[PDB]
Amino acid sequence: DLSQCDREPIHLLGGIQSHGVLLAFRGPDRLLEVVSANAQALLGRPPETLLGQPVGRVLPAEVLAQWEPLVARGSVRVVLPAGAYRALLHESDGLTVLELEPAELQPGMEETALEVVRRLVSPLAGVKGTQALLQTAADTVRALTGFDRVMVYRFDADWHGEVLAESKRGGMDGFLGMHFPATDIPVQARALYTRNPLRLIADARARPVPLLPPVVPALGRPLDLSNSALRSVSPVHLEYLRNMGVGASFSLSLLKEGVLWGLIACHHLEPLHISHERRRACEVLTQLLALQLSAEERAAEASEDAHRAALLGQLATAMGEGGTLEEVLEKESERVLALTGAAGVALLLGEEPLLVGCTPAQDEVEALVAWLATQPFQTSFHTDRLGTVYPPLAARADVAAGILAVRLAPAAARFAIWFRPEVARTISWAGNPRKPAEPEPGHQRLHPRGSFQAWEETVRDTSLPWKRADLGAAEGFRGALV
Amino acid sequence: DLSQCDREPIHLLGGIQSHGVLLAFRGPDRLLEVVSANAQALLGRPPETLLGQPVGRVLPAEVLAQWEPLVARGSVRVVLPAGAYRALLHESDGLTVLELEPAELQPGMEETALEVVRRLVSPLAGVKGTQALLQTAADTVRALTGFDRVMVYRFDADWHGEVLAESKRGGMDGFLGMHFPATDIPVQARALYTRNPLRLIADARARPVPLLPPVVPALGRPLDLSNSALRSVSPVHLEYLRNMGVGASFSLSLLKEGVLWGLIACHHLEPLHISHERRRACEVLTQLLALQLSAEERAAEASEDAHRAALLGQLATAMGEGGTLEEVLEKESERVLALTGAAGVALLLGEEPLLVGCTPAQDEVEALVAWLATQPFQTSFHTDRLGTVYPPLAARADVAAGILAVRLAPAAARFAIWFRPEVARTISWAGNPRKPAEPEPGHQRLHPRGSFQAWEETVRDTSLPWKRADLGAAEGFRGALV
Ligand SMILES: */C=C/C1=C(C)C(=O)N/C1=C\C1=NC(=C\c2[nH]c(/C=C3\NC(=O)C(C=C)=C3C)c(C)c2CCC(=O)O)/C(CCC(=O)O)=C1C
Ligand SMILES: */C=C\C1=C(C)C(=O)N/C1=C\C1=NC(=C\c2[nH]c(/C=C3/NC(=O)C(C=C)=C3C)c(C)c2CCC(=O)O)/C(CCC(=O)O)=C1C
Repeated sequence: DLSQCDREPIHLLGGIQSHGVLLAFRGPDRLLEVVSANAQALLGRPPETLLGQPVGRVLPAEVLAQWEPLVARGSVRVVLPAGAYRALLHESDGLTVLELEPAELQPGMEETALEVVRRLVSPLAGVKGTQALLQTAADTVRALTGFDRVMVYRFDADWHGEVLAESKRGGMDGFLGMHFPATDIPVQARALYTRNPLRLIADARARPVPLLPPVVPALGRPLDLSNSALRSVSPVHLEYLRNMGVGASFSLSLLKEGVLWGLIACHHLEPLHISHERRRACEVLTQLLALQLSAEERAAEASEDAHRAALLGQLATAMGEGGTLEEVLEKESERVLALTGAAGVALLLGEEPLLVGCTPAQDEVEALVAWLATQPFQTSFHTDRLGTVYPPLAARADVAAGILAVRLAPAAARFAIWFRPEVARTISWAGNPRKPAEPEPGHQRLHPRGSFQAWEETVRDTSLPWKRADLGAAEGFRGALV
Repeated sequence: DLSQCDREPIHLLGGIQSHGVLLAFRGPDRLLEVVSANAQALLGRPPETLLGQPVGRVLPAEVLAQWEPLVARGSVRVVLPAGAYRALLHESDGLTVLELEPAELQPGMEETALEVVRRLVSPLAGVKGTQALLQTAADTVRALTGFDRVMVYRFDADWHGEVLAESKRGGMDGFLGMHFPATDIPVQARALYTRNPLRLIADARARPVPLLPPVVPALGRPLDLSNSALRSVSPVHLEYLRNMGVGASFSLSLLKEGVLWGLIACHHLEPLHISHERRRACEVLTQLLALQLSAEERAAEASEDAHRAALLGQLATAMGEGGTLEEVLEKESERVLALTGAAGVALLLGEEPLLVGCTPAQDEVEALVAWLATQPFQTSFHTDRLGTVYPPLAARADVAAGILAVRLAPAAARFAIWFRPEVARTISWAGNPRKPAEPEPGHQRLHPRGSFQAWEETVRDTSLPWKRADLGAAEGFRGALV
């Protein structure tokens, strides 16, 4: 995309993380085709000497007696003299990958997850607010991971992050409310975090351990590690954590009706290894919250719309009552402007501008129309920064930063227009928004930014966002007048 | 009415189930005030030799040592000789209530409950419909308890009950789709379960265990067992049970937005007990269900209404493009019919009615038109049973079985009437509904009924009920008039 950022395929780096071991088999005699460089830490034999040998003459017997449970369910606890190891099974690039990983050792771990579901799942939950919602998910994952600091990290329509809630050990500082550049996580990450919702960086200060061969022969590329648990993340992002003063990361994607609604982030000053099962315990915690977020959002809009229908029905009974239309409007203005939460309205229903409330001048709205009487909007047209779509009213951010316009007739210049003032807004970016990184001599080898302090940009000349419940309300106002 | 199957003080029976012991101390020395009569089993002394004694002597070290956690978290496991029992501590009638009942003895239950959570959360459950969702639940809450049958049991607007999802053994006489009269779960019990969300009947044939003394000295009534888990239930439900040939039942209240939506049943034919832990595990299962529902419910009504105002505005572009109305309403005749999912629409805007579609004749709409304006409604108005209230039409259930009118102004008698024909429905109850219970001669005893075979009734004259979109489509269609 924009950079080489959005180019570096992160799943094809040929590097596992030093806390596990990777074995890759193929065919119907399950010969060994790729193996991680630290095999002998668990095996007792040089990796180089086991390539091209059957499963049965490589995997230790301890693992072999579990081979049937393994191929069945994908995951089984097996004991080697090394302790207890969670072995994972999954398919990749024409092979049956096996990854070995230190098992979980807290027995009542899973009971513990039952309780933090309970806090997160309850009814009368959020009665304090859909932010406590995010506050509790934050605390809950913390109480289950034992991490220093857990944040809930959402994407805006620019794909730029902000931390909506935080939960954090003392001595840890705070990035709550701070915003985060779009390229802090490029696209190839964003879509890979769309299928794979789990990810552990167990030691940002350790050395990614390579496979051997570094390439699948028939493929002349490394094995695809898109499904790997032991995948070593991108070195810049390792260099990024290191800037952050952090030595381990874990995050969980918040899928909500699909799109990444954001993440659940986890930082720990030292390294920490989190079992596969706790890792899964934590997944359901996200899934739940996304489900919690989903039921309250719908609810929130529901009431909003009803509260709007309150007005159209009283506006309506106001009408039909008596007088012409220039009559009820006079008395009705204090709901006419409420239908969309607006500050003034224009009305070109026939006679000269009937201007109500706080509004641009007659000639200015007699101009604004002519131009709006040329653009391709069908029934409704809303925009929250009019100054860049029509600079005639650029300077008038006082009353006409945001406009919402409805077409009260076919090819007719007859409309209504709701104006809305700007609302100043302070975004607290985490590092300089101008430079997300620092590009070396030769635009060649980027390097993440190591200053993560607050910046202070003031948003101006932009109204409040025209909500879902506004568009409905004005469309409703459309079918209401002559 | 208020049958004696409403008055039965269920929380005042005075006894417990045999699988557990109840102790109730009081004051600052916690002297034994009330104690179950099977207390020797777990103590070493006659129940009636322990009344009047401080808590320390009677209760054996095992549970004393763990007093502070039991108090704080409400319960604790406690390995006695008798067995791993799980003590439970609440307050009632001014007395601390200690309940012992035997505790879960299978290691990995919690892991197991976790995995079944991941069966109801899902990337998206109900993808096959709100049906899958329900069944899936009944599947889950059976795969974890082990009961021979589980059913989901929703209460209708009159607190009658119908079964809508059911998991059961092979060769198992199931009750899906069937309806159950509302006295099968009297009022008082629903208040209580509205308080107490879970309950066990481990042995339906077994017989309650006396409490000692019978009435709490200072009350002259027996201890309030409303927050009891060993609470024996009314004997008339136990008969009911054995009538159904069942041996152990278990039920979990389905609370959502504060309206007892229904109950997940459970029924084993040999007597079986589930531990509090395991039961608790099913509380999340029932808690998560309602959450998954509420979100689907809001969703669908959102999908719906948007469609409704889609045509409403399609009904408004109709407006400005034709100086016609009595024609416009006939060119797009059914767009108005299908705001309300209707058959035919009646308008008396002024002169002669504008009957359009399937609808009675002018000479009859006029009849329910005038008497109508003599009603106590104010904007919308509607029934599915036009007869019951308007007998001049109780025979035209073919075109006007339910109506939904809407005033078009304050005074003056102009409205729109949307009509629906009847739809016939054949629901099978479980046994006769006319004789839900059976009394001895003298009318102060009432057993349950002799059988629950499919007694089938066929509903005529009633249409489908007008839903939210219906009344909200119709309300916004009024507005677009005046
Ligand atoms: C009017 C009298 C009653 C009739 C008739 C009747 O059927 N019940 C009447 C009174 C009470 N019912 C109480 C509870 C209750 N009843 C049922 C129904 C069933 N249990 C089953 O096992 C089946 C089998 C398919 C059915 C239909 C239930 C589930 C309950 C709830 C109790 C539980 O969890 O088992 C009741 C109070 C009992 C209490 O004290 O909780 C009364 C007084
Ligand atoms: C073009 C290169 C990049 C620049 C410049 C940059 O700033 N980031 C770049 C690339 C990637 N980021 C990736 C993943 C990723 N980023 C974040 C964002 C964070 N913001 C913060 O404040 C912190 C705090 C320490 C972080 C971590 C996050 C959360 C992730 C996901 C990883 C995780 O485990 O949380 C990636 C993808 C790497 C991969 O191999 O998957 C790239 C390339």
